[PDB]
Amino acid sequence: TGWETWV
Amino acid sequence: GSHMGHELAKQEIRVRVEKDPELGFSISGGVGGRGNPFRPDDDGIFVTRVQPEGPASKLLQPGDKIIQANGYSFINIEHGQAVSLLKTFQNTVELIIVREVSS
Repeated sequence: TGWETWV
Repeated sequence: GSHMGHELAKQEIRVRVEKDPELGFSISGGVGGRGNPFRPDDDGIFVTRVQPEGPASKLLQPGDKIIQANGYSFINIEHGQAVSLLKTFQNTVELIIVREVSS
């Protein structure tokens, strides 16, 4: 799916 | 009835996250982005989880909503805009968070 983004 | 303050309710606190080498947390949601799996009617930005228990360990908690960042508002904005802003920031990153209240 993908959604979380590590900044 | 009125605005809350010295009691259990929606508070407004700030946090200082210094990048070294990075922030240490991921963001989700956004208006038109990948989407957030926390709120159905709210498409804001949320800190899904944390990896390194150091920078944003005692500052930010998992499932918190980001209202403002370094002066830039994060409401009604697109995800790509939020991520781009957080990445460009210098070392010390000051953010504002809030804890909802609904019984």
